[PDB]
Amino acid sequence: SGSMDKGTLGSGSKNNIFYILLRDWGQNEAADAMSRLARLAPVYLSNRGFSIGIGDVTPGQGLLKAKYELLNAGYKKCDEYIEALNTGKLQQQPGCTAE
Amino acid sequence: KEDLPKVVVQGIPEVSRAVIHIDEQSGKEKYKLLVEGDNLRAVMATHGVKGTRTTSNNTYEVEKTLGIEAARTTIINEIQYTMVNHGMSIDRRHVMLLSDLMTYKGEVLGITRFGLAKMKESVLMLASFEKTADHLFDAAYFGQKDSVC
Amino acid sequence: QGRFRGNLSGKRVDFSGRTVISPDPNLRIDEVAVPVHVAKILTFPEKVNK
Amino acid sequence: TEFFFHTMAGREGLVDTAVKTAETGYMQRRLVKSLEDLCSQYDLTVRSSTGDIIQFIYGGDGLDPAAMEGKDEPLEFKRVLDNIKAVFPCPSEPALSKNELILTTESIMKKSEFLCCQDSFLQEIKKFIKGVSEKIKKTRDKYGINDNGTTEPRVLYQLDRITPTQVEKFLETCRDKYMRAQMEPGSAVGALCAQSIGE
Amino acid sequence: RITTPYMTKYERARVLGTRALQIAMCAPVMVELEGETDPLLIAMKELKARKIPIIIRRYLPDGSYEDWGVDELIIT
Amino acid sequence: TVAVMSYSGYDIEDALVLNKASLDRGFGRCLVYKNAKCTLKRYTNQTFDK
Amino acid sequence: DDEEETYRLWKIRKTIMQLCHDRGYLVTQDELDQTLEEFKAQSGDKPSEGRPRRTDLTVLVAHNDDPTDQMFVFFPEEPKVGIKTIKVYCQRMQEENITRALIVVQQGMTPSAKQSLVDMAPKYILEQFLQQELLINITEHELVPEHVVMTKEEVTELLARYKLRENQLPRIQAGDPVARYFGIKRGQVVKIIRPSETAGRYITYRLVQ
Amino acid sequence: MLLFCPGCGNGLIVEEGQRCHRFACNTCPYVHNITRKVTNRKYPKLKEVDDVLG
Ligand SMILES: [Zn+2]
Repeated sequence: SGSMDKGTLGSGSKNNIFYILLRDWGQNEAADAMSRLARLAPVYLSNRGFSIGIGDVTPGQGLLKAKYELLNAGYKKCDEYIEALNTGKLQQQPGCTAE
Repeated sequence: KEDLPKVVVQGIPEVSRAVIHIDEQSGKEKYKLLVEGDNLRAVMATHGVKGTRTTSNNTYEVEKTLGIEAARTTIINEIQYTMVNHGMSIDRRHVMLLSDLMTYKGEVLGITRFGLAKMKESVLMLASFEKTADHLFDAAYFGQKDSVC
Repeated sequence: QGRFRGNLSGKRVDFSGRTVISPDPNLRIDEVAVPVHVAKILTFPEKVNK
Repeated sequence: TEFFFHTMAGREGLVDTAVKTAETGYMQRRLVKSLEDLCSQYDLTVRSSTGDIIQFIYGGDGLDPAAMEGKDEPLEFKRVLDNIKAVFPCPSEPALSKNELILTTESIMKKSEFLCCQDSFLQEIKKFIKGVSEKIKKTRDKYGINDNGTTEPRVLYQLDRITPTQVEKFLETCRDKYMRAQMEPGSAVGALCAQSIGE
Repeated sequence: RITTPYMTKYERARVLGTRALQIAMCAPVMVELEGETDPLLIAMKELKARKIPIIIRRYLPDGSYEDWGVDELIIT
Repeated sequence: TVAVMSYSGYDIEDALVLNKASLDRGFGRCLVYKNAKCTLKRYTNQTFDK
Repeated sequence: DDEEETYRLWKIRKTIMQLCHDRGYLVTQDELDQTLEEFKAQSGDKPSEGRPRRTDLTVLVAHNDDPTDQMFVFFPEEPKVGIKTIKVYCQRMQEENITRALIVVQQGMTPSAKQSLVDMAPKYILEQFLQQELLINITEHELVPEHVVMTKEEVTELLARYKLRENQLPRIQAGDPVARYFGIKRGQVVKIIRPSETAGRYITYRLVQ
Repeated sequence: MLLFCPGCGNGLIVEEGQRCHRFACNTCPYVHNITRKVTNRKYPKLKEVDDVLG
């Protein structure tokens, strides 16, 4: 079960399959497994095809709508805070000044 | 009028700013004192402070106050904390060996040219590291024989 | 560039080369490719035995 | 304006990395020149070049940081037990109860090859064995499993199945790993520490 | 008899290097190599066969010494 | 005509794969021109390099 | 005043009792666990409390080594102790036939007085201690591990087991806080027990030098 | 405060004469006796109550 990723095949931290192989069955088995992976993954990747295009990063209509709403809300809240600080008294957080 | 307003009436002269930090653990909210000073002895001697659980960042003060073992422990803890702040981890044995090499003569000696000459003795190594001519002439004057260890 | 740092601790040696690297997954992790041109120059002294 | 601010941030990061390169280079040079004298002797005592002892035992226990399987721990008992159970499944042997597991563990640990091992590792092994035995006891009390081995549903024994062969294999593997993960005399432990603190 | 019975990687490397040098200097082979033109490969074969006539002389910091045979030590 | 994709795993880290036929048909052809200068000067005495 | 001064005096007395117990002198459990109520019953006001005489201790004796050996403790009232006070304490110890003495100063010791105390006499061993330091026990600190001064037999066993010399052990200065707390001299060895992250303990040794 | 002599303009210091304290200059015989009370407040900024952090 599960899909391989950096957490299991990467050089991040423990729990790596190659690390377990090295610590259980010696160095030669781990080296052979790494060689087999390096020789197999490229062939399958090239036979399947993996590319990136402008359509893979272009935004959607709902995404643009949500971004617009969030920007409007943020600008409104920032203007409210600026007004409260300039004209009036603003809630000062502990350990820091109003600015 | 110039020097009177800057006279200390209460508190430790070395302490400059003490703040009340709060830990909001779900079990209970506790308070502690964070002092930006260089005097641990006075902070521990002050009333109401649990001197048994007082830590400091200045290794020299920790050494002069609680001893060389306390200095070693503080160095280890500080190095570990500084290394963990950046998300990278190191085996505690490395920092333990570093602290022991720094505090095996009873005094916290730095890794600079002033703290390395007191620990090491190889004239060739001391000359190759820094102060080549000075160390070479000092060794020539003292007639110190350097081994090949 | 002194005698202690420039000629004793770090010094230049022979039988060595410097070249640009390129990827090649068809080789083992413990193997490295060497070009024929650099191989014909870098020699190894082997003793004649039985 | 956004592009200009992004370029400002990029140049800030670039100059930060540029300063960091030289700063860490100098720090690593100093640390290595300072720690290049220590080495691990055969009597398990780290000593300097002049013969003075810096540590009576490296790290207090004497384990190799490079061979550390767990998070600053020698072995991961749970992972090792799972691997042993998966590698050596004995279908022709019955399961063990809490008392039987404790008895076989105490009988196997009292051998000669386990005397030279450190006491802390043996105590950790005992603690893990007690924990797994308590887990097995709780499982059997929940599912009415009898220690006599005459329960009609044999699938209940597959919840927490352990055999003396697997127990012995686990103990031997743990002992071998703990013996092989020790500090090998002659290693430039000081230089290794300097490099691992510099990088 | 007090040191570790396992043969360290440093001892492995030094013994293999010494044996390879001896073989390159026309030393007798005790494994009947089969077309191995590499002294280091021959030394590795001799190590795996446990037939290297070399005895490690482990010195303690105080000055004492102890002899350990290659066939007596444990390899990995 | 570049195609963004992984092919043969020879483009792991920033590397790229070129076409043999494209390189043969003149793509990427470069010319390196170097200069070698020599001087034949007359010295103080009535003699010259020849 | 009259509330924090008495508390400081009680805490210093308790710290001195703990130090004597750690060194091995004879001290009863009642003196060890002395509460502020009992300290008040003894003296509840600053002017009523006697620093130079009412606080002195003379019953401290090494019951483990020899009951004849006696150790004294002085609590000077003046902030800075002078040569006259040092000589008064010296002649008092001479009259009482006492060799080991401690001096709990209030603010500090002048340089001349420090030099005099250092070069008083090989047999009269006087140790200075500041109240600012004694207000907190160094042994009870979490960072300070457990230290135990080993005997000559234990040192010989360690040296025979490790095939070492005295100069080869890690050095610890005599002016160390823990060194002055334990009253260890040049040549002695202290075993230190560091509690590791696990339930184990790392045993190390340090030679006073 | 800082006072100056109307005659020359140099700084005036407070001294004690034969009858009462007076302001006087160090470069001329000009003086000025004190009749009533004179004060110079500065109102130093007090230390605010540093609240808890967290
Ligand atoms: Zn004037």
